[PDB]
Amino acid sequence: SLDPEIIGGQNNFNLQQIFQKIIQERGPFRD
Amino acid sequence: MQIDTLINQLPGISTAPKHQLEKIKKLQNSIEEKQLERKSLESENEDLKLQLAKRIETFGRLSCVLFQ
Amino acid sequence: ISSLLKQDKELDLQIQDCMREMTSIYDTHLPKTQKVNAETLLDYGRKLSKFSSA
Amino acid sequence: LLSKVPDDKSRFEIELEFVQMLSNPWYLNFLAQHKYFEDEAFLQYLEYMEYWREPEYVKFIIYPTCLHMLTLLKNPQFRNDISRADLSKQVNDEIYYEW
Repeated sequence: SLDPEIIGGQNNFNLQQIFQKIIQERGPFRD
Repeated sequence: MQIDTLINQLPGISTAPKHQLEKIKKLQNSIEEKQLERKSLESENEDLKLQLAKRIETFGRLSCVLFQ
Repeated sequence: ISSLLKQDKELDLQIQDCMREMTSIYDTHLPKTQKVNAETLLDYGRKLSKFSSA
Repeated sequence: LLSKVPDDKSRFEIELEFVQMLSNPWYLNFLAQHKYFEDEAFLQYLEYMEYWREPEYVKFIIYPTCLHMLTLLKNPQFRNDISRADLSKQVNDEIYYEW
């Protein structure tokens, strides 16, 4: 039949992007 | 000749998938319960990590100030 | 003075080592930036098999 | 404001094929040259293309790239650089190598 199987791309193998995101989400860093 | 020898290399298998399917279901259940165990022990892990991290932070600021 | 300076350097290295080991044990990681039914999976993969293959 | 003239079945055949087009990088480059990315309607239609990631629907899509391509195109600076020919060749070459 059809049973749900759980697999999460375990075969396949950054803070600058984090910074840019937070920069757009709360504007300046200082606050 | 190569095709022949490869045909010999060929292992006979049941066209029926019941044995394989059952194996499959066993593995899925198995990884499910192992994943639950991992989750419990992982929450306890991160809590522990927070605790030790606080003690660390106390140490660092205290040490710096006192020696300097 | 030279002996006593050597003593200070050694003590500095001892505090080094202790902080190093605490921070190693607490490995610091950044935070991390559906289930599947096998039938629809297998059919999709076999479709894709001709097209991702040379 | 011309009255819409669409077909039901036909536009999901078509939207499938359009997603496929999005897989092609050269089509993205031409698309950018034609300044289709200037139109907001286009970008809303892109989000409408998000329906194609759903399992029953994605089960139909042939070229996986498009999906990736779509997430790539959500950055506008990327749109102006797929206007560029150099980057276009970079993208094509990147697939060609994965392939």
